[PDB]
Amino acid sequence: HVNNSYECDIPIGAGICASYQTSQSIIAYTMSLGAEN
Amino acid sequence: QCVNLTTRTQLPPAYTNSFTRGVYYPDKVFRSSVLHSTQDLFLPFFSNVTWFHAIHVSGTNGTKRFDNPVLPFNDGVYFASTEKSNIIRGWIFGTTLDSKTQSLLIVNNATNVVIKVCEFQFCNDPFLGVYYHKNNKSWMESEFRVYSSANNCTFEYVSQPFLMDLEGKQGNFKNLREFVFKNIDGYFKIYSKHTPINLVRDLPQGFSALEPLVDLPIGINITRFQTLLALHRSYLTPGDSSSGWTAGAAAYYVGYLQPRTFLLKYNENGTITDAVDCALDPLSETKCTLKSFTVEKGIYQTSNFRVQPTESIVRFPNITNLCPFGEVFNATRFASVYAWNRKRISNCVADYSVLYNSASFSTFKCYGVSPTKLNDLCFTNVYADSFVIRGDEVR
Amino acid sequence: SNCVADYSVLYNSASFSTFKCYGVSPTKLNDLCFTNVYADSFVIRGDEVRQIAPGQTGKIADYNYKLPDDFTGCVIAWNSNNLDSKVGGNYNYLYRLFRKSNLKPFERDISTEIYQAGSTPCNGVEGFNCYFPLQSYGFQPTNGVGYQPYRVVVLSFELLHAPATVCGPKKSTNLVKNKCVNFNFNGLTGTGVLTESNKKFLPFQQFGRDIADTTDAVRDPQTLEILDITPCSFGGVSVITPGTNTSNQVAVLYQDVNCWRVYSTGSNVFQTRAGCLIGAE
Amino acid sequence: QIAPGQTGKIADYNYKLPDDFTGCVIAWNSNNLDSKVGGNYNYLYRLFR
Amino acid sequence: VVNQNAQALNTLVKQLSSNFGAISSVLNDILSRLDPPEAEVQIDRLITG
Amino acid sequence: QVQLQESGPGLVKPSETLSLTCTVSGGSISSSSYYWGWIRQPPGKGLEWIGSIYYSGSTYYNPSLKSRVTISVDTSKNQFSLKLSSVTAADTAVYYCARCRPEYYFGSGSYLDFDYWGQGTLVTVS
Amino acid sequence: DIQMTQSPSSVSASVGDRVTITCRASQGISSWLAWYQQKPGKAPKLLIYAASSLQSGVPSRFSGSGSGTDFTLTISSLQPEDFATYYCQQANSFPLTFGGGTKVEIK
Ligand SMILES: *[C@@H]1O[C@H](CO)[C@@H](O[C@@H]2O[C@H](CO)[C@@H](O[C@@H]3O[C@H](CO[C@H]4O[C@H](CO)[C@@H](O)[C@H](O)[C@@H]4O)[C@@H](O[C@H]4O[C@H](CO)[C@@H](O)[C@H](O)[C@@H]4O)[C@H](O)[C@@H]3O)[C@H](O)[C@H]2NC(C)=O)[C@H](O)[C@H]1NC(C)=O
Ligand SMILES: *[C@@H]1O[C@H](CO)[C@@H](O[C@@H]2O[C@H](CO)[C@@H](O[C@@H]3O[C@H](CO[C@H]4O[C@H](CO)[C@@H](O)[C@H](O[C@H]5O[C@H](CO)[C@@H](O)[C@H](O)[C@@H]5O)[C@@H]4O)[C@@H](O)[C@H](O)[C@@H]3O)[C@H](O)[C@H]2NC(C)=O)[C@H](O)[C@H]1NC(C)=O
Ligand SMILES: *[C@@H]1O[C@H](CO)[C@@H](O[C@@H]2O[C@H](CO)[C@@H](O[C@@H]3O[C@H](CO[C@H]4O[C@H](CO)[C@@H](O)[C@H](O)[C@@H]4O)[C@@H](O)[C@H](O)[C@@H]3O)[C@H](O)[C@H]2NC(C)=O)[C@H](O)[C@H]1NC(C)=O
Ligand SMILES: *[C@@H]1O[C@H](CO)[C@@H](O[C@@H]2O[C@H](CO)[C@@H](O[C@@H]3O[C@H](CO[C@H]4O[C@H](CO)[C@@H](O)[C@H](O)[C@@H]4O)[C@@H](O)[C@H](O)[C@@H]3O)[C@H](O)[C@H]2NC(C)=O)[C@H](O)[C@H]1NC(C)=O
Ligand SMILES: *[C@@H]1O[C@H](CO)[C@@H](O[C@@H]2O[C@H](CO)[C@@H](O)[C@H](O)[C@H]2NC(C)=O)[C@H](O)[C@H]1NC(C)=O
Ligand SMILES: *[C@@H]1O[C@H](CO)[C@@H](O[C@@H]2O[C@H](CO)[C@@H](O)[C@H](O)[C@H]2NC(C)=O)[C@H](O)[C@H]1NC(C)=O
Ligand SMILES: *[C@@H]1O[C@H](CO)[C@@H](O)[C@H](O)[C@H]1NC(C)=O
Ligand SMILES: *[C@@H]1O[C@H](CO)[C@@H](O)[C@H](O)[C@H]1NC(C)=O
Ligand SMILES: *[C@@H]1O[C@H](CO)[C@@H](O)[C@H](O)[C@H]1NC(C)=O
Ligand SMILES: *[C@@H]1O[C@H](CO)[C@@H](O)[C@H](O)[C@H]1NC(C)=O
Repeated sequence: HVNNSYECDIPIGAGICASYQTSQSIIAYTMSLGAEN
Repeated sequence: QCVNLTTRTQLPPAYTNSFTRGVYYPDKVFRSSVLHSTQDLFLPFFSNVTWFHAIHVSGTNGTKRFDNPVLPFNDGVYFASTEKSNIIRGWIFGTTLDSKTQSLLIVNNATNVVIKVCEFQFCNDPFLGVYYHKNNKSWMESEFRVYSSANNCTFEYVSQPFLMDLEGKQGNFKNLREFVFKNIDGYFKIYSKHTPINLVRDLPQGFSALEPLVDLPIGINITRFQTLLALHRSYLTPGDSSSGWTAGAAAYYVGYLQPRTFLLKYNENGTITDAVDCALDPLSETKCTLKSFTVEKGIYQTSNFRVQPTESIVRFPNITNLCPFGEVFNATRFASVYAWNRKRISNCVADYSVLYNSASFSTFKCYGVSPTKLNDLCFTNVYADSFVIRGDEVR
Repeated sequence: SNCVADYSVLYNSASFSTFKCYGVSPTKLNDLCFTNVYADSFVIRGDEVRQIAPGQTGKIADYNYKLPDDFTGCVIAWNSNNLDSKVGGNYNYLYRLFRKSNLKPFERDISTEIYQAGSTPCNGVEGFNCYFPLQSYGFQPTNGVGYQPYRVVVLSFELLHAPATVCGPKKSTNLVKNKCVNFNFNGLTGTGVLTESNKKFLPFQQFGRDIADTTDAVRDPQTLEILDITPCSFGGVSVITPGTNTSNQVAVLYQDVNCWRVYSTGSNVFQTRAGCLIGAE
Repeated sequence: QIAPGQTGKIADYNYKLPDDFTGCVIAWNSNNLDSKVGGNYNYLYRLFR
Repeated sequence: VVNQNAQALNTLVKQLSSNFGAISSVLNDILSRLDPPEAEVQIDRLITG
Repeated sequence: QVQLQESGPGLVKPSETLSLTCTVSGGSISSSSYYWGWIRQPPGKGLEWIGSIYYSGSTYYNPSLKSRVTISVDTSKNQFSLKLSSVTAADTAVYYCARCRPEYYFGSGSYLDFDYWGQGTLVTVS
Repeated sequence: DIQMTQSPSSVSASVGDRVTITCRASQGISSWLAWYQQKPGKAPKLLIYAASSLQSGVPSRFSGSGSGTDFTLTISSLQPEDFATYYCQQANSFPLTFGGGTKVEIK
């Protein structure tokens, strides 16, 4: 679990997603609707 | 008769892990360029297998290791070895290893191979030996002392004579072999494969299937097994016992087989290239459910799970009073068909078990209930009705 | 194993008593080519033919012999009241009273031991509630016919467990390529066309298969030759009409034919991408 | 052996009864009317067909 | 769209190798091992499946 | 296995150098554990075994004409040779190569039967 | 030592026929024998190995009944290519020797 917010590539449920990034592992977070303006 | 040798040392047995080896054709059908799933006996990948030695060298810090103890058979056995010269002639398969039972045998004596499913009597450490400087020239021939008994028996065989090299060299191993033995119904099936190698130690990693070689109708009871070895001259003058003579440079491995579900890959010529154990890692499980070796990004569902209960509870009333069953059946008066004979049964623990073997009845048919499950089951408002009828009117 | 079989000897002049075949038609055994056949026999009571049967395991005579629920084979018994019967009473037959549990299908066990109803180790002492399990049969010809022993044999086939070895009396013929005809290879009955192949089999390989579990290649028993099997042509048919009011001429379209398996054709033939059409220019 | 669907005996090599059948079968004992002490031979049958 | 029609057709063929409670999954085997009057009991189970 | 290619001279006078050599491709020689030999056949007539050789020595020779028969194998290449410097007056024949069948089980050789032969050219005398 | 002899020579037939050859011995040699055929202009094959056993995809129909001292070979049909010389060779003792050789040619 991490604090940051990202986009959606692999849906899970109730606002959680998983992604592969870089060492290299699997992360879980909460999706971001978009940039604030 | 054989001799008893005591010159060895003590050394931990230790283990080792087996790579992706142990695949074989499970039937007689032909396929090409098709992925197919089969259910049969196999050897799981990445599993421990016992590791044995037979090596003698040096006299200052050397070791005399000589391994050939008894090992179980179970459902199947996986065997392999590496060597340079010709060692480990064959195997002995039995159940108690004495005269009173029948145990098969395979033997190589540098001229012929002998198979005789038969009865015998083996000693503690049967083996074979070789000699150097024969004094008769052409070198390297000797005798063997394995069995000290025999008996007329059902099946025997002998093969065409052949000529073999019996020198024995030193260096890196340049050979490897594999065998798989399984016993089903009343038949004995074997498989084999040969491959050159240039390794110094340890089993390599790779992939190679095996081909059926001989099947035999035997049908004996097989539970245990043992391995035969060889040895060079002692190069000394002891009493021919208490001496393991000289040990060569070879090793062998033993595994086991279990029921597993596999999927196989083929090719246009046939043959097998690789496979996947459905029950290995979570990732390999998803490969089985998609019939492919390549998967893409996504989420998939594979199976389910359950909690297994670990206790059983039975609750019954704690009354144990017996019941008047015999007095009803053993009556000397009975009644007639004019009035039905009605007698109730209640508040009494029954025992229908004796009404099966000790009843000594002629006809016994139960409708709506299994006759062997009356004791487990329970009922209520049970009655007792009887009447007198003709012998042929029972139907 | 490996013996040519006949069954007219067991059918025409059998003069047998009980003959029931389960899972197979008795008057068709010659055509079958099965493998792994066994012959088992014993001796049993006259009126005890009700015990040796699939699924019936509810008798004490079924606590010492079992028959699988899904069984293939036949049971044959005949009467024996003279040869194996003595008036004084034969004492050479021993039976077991009861066992701890029931035998598995086709399960065997030996030896005898004094049974103890409780936990007291009689071990031959034969204390209270201890009884020997061996049971003795006495045979009297004066008894009813169901009490003297009968001889019974049970057969157990094994279909598709091995290549056909035991085959009945049949006569070989010649092979013909093309022009699809009927065939029968070791009981693998089928209809289609046979032709030469180029698929390199294995010396332990005899059959073939496709992606859809369909037989594709067979090995000839006589000449160790491999072939290929495909079904000869078939398809639908359609009719073209301009309506009955205008005229009564029509035309016919064949779905998938190289129009020349067509039977009745004259002139005005034409092959299209869909199929072949006769009746238009 | 007089029953539809049971044609597996030589007893039906002289009389036939179709499996698709509707009707009734009746029989009775005959031990005196046509039974003779010496032994009659008026009952004729066939060995095979 | 193309993939979906592939899965639907393949499953239809795969159903042809199921016993459906009978003793065999080939029609020619049944017709060459059983008598007429006992065949209809096993065939009707394959048709209804 | 598309192998056993053979080469040699054409005409040799009585009592002068005779040299034959056989080259194998498609399986190497040192790696295998088999046996090798030659077979000779004069025009017409039958055929008679002449010798057998294993890698790293241990030759074998027919009792007749054994004296001046020698088999030599060099592992550097896949070849072996036989020498008859003094010739029998009637050695004119066609000379073949051979390989011995492998033992069915295990990895030994022999069975005293040959397969995978090769063409032999010819030898004349004088 | 051990010498083998062949009794027939120059046995002829046509396309549809059935011939038979026999090879004699002088010792035990129980069930160990070999056969060869030398198609003219080439080197011989092996075909039958030991006694009554084939080898490596031979066109079959070539069987030899086993025996103890003197053996036999039979065929059941002939072809416009089965035209060569046949030999018998033993595989029991070391000084291995071949037989004489029989000739077969169609007419
Ligand atoms: C590796 O092992 C194999 C087998 O274990 C060895 O092969 C065996 O070697 C011995 C040694 O010579 C040889 O014995 C000789 O056999 C003959 C023939 O006997 C056969 O025939 C008998 C029937 O007549 C039969 O009963 C017997 O079992 C044999 O099959 C003997 O000749 C006498 O035979 C009978 C007695 O059996 C007499 O009645 C008769 O009048 C003859 O006098 C010889 O006297 C030898 O005893 C075996 O034949 C041979 N095995 C086979 C199958 O041939 C092999 O030598 C060994 N190699 C090494 C390096 O150890
Ligand atoms: C192989 O290794 C063994 C390891 O000990 C060497 O020793 C032989 O061992 C076997 C069995 O272990 C013996 O065989 C029997 O020995 C009887 C001698 O009786 C005593 O020894 C028995 C074994 O220790 C022991 O069980 C017995 O107690 C009771 O049990 C017997 C069970 O059969 C029973 O019959 C006895 O009456 C007794 O009540 C005794 O303590 C002997 O009487 C038997 O006839 C049979 O031979 C060998 O005798 C042992 N031999 C020696 C020399 O010690 C064996 O030698 C090794 N073999 C070789 C070739 O080296
Ligand atoms: C081949 O030879 C083998 C060598 O003996 C035979 O193996 C034997 O098999 C039997 C049965 O499987 C084993 O018996 C054991 O018995 C104990 C005690 O259970 C007893 O009590 C229960 C309950 O009353 C009863 O049901 C049993 O039958 C016993 O009377 C069990 O706990 C064991 O699990 C096991 O059943 C022998 O121990 C075993 N021998 C050895 C040396 O281990 C084998 O049967 C032979 N045949 C075949 C086909 O393999
Ligand atoms: C599976 O079996 C295949 C054979 O069906 C193997 O493919 C080729 O096998 C040959 C040996 O038979 C190798 O050697 C080549 O042989 C060709 C012969 O030419 C003829 O065959 C080719 C086959 O494609 C055909 O295209 C030609 O028109 C001829 O009819 C020679 O010309 C080559 O020089 C070479 O000697 C091939 O190397 C081999 N591969 C190819 C691509 O041809 C195949 O190896 C086997 N194994 C596997 C895993 O497929
Ligand atoms: C093979 O055996 C070795 C040693 O027996 C195993 O290594 C350890 O085994 C113990 C079991 O006694 C485990 O508790 C340890 O966790 C193991 N160590 C490690 C690092 O895993 C080894 O796991 C075995 N391999 C198998 C069973 O596949
Ligand atoms: C090897 O050693 C000698 C040969 O140098 C032989 O031994 C004896 O040979 C003679 C026959 O000439 C006989 O006395 C016996 O057959 C042999 N043994 C004895 C004790 O004399 C023989 O060739 C070989 N020896 C053995 C024991 O096989
Ligand atoms: C992320 O969230 C956890 C949840 O309690 C919190 O403890 C942690 O301090 C957070 N990290 C950052 C960098 O905000
Ligand atoms: C039921 O009654 C019997 C009678 O003695 C007694 O032993 C037993 O303990 C009773 N059951 C319970 C659960 O107390
Ligand atoms: C009732 O009669 C049977 C018949 O022998 C006998 O076994 C049983 O012991 C009798 N019942 C009693 C209570 O004695
Ligand atoms: C149809 O028949 C012709 C002539 O017989 C042939 O050339 C052609 O290959 C066949 N098949 C098709 C699809 O045209």
